[PDB]
Amino acid sequence: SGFRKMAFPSGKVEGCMVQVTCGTTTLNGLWLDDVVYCPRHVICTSEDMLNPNYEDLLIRKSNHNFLVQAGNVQLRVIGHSMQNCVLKLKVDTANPKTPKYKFVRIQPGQTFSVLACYNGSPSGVYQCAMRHNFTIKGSFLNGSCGSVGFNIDYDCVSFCYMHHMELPTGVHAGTDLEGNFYGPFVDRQTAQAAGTDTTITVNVLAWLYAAVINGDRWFLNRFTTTLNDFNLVAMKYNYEPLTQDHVDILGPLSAQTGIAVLDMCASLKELLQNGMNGRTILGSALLEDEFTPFDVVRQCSG
Amino acid sequence: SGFRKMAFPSGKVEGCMVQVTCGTTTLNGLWLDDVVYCPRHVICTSEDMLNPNYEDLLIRKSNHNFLVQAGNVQLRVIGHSMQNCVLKLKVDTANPKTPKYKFVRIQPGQTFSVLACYNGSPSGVYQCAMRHNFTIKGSFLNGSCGSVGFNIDYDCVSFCYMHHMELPTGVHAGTDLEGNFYGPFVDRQTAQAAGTDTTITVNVLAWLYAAVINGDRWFLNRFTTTLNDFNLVAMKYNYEPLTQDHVDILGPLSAQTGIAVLDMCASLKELLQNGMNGRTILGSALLEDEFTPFDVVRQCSGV
Ligand SMILES: *C(=N)[C@H](C[C@@H]1CCNC1=O)NC(=O)[C@@H]1[C@@H]2[C@H](CN1C(=O)[C@@H](NC(=O)C(F)(F)F)C(C)(C)C)C2(C)C
Ligand SMILES: *C(=N)[C@H](C[C@@H]1CCNC1=O)NC(=O)[C@@H]1[C@@H]2[C@H](CN1C(=O)[C@@H](NC(=O)C(F)(F)F)C(C)(C)C)C2(C)C
Repeated sequence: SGFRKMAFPSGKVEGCMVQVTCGTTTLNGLWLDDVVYCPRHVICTSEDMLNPNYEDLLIRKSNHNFLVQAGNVQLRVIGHSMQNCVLKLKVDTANPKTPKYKFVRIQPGQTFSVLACYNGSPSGVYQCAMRHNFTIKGSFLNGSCGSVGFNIDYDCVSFCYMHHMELPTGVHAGTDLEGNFYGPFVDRQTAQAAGTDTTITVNVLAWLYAAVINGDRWFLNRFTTTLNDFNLVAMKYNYEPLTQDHVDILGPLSAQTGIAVLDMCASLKELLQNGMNGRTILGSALLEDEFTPFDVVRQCSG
Repeated sequence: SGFRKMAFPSGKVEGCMVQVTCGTTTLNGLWLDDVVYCPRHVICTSEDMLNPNYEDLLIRKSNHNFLVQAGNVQLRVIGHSMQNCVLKLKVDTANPKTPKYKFVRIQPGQTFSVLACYNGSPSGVYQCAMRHNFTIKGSFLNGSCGSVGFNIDYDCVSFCYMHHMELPTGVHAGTDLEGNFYGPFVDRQTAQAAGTDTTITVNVLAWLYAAVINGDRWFLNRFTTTLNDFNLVAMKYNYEPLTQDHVDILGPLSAQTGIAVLDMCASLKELLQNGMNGRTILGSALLEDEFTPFDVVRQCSGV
């Protein structure tokens, strides 16, 4: 038993991390097959980042302007192209440690593991949930750009995030591996607003099932609710509306515990209106929305 | 910026995880050079675990009774020995992925990453802190025994923990890599009590420094207390007494923020005496003692 925020084993991703330097700017790159993917602001000087014209900046660069280092060995760049906010550097050597992979675009509420890197070297691994406003609460310092987010399904690494920036609220923003930002953000050093966040309801419910599986039951009772009436309470407390699709996704956890989804919704509705009154659920004094139903099934059944 | 509970990259350890089967019991082993380390209770049937005589149970096992698998490759067992609560199986092949390593015994308050494994396959990584009563709050299911805890210092993997059991309270217990349990626990299926816990004061202070480094300053106040006065408060709220050695270990964080340890102790004194009043620090509604000063320094620099 026990319930802990857990990251995927990072080994397969560690074998893909490289260092990319363009002039005075160094960041991380992801080496898959003969291509190194990295944030395009590697071509910027400090002043360029205030209002960069990336197409003009890239025209000024040639293959020899990109220093790519895999450990202590230099990889020769033989081609370069910009795709959205990502740079693709064709190298003359295919990564012998390339795992089976795919590039995916994730949705709000979904989680992924981040392998935080500096100078092409891995420093730590932690889990992130993509917020309703397309930001993540990570841990990223200077030089962390190009660090990636991923999920692993047995032997296949699904890359979903690449780190680009930190917003004025301390939250983090980035792109998918095709260079498209999650959210309304741009890679320019200018003040940018993230939308209002909303709590990921299906995830809070998933965590309440993880708590039940671990021995917590005080929030449980014979009360129930319609989907419509729970959604009125959800709007008041800034929670996402629960849909039949979300109820369906919670089915496996509901079957495992014998507690119907709308029965757990009645419990959640009560926790928001009445509060916890001095107690902790799974070591937390707050309701947590950073775990998906799949993250819960991963630790509470298999 | 941003402060997060973080595990070490696990690649080096993933390359050492194997599956160990003895009869109907399967768990994980750690393959270093030509030796596989695993919990000795792999030799037990479910009935044996209630009151095992490990010496007699092992005498009835031969090398052929142990099946060790690395991926889909059988590693032939050519020798077996028991050291405390660990079984050491000598195999016919040296692990070509053996990293540079040490076996260390950690103290309460110290942290490590656990690479949770099932059937010799790593499934997840998370950080654990060794509590004052020598237990950890982990996430371990059936077949997780043999999963290890470790710290990485650049290229060297310091293995400090091997998982063995879960206590009636839901907390977890295990041994160092020499098979000596942390705490008063024995590897027998019998109710065992963990000590009363005490909060790790120096870790709470390190986490308050992490909070200030990340813009969380509401709890900072204009007062500076003394070590003696802080210790009067700590003994009332079940916190460890702060020592000069602990103040010394906090030096780098105190220097990086320009906030003296006794200025931060006055913030902690006020948080304990007045409570957090429903307010949060680094997203938490509770004071956290799961981070060492080294974890805060390592993370806030980007080692
Ligand atoms: C990439 N290595 C860094 C990662 C940043 C550094 C501090 N924390 C992080 O996560 N990315 C940047 O420095 C990007 C980069 C220029 C500016 N920048 C920012 O993240 C800045 N933020 C913004 O300007 C904002 F708010 F719009 F997101 C900074 C003020 C430095 C935090 C570019 C090209 C966006
Ligand atoms: C090894 N794979 C498991 C890991 C356990 C399974 C559930 N969560 C865990 O951490 N270890 C065991 O099954 C050990 C093993 C016999 C019994 N045991 C326990 O963890 C039991 N606990 C105890 O008897 C206690 F309280 F003393 F710790 C159990 C009731 C199954 C949780 C031996 C040899 C200790």
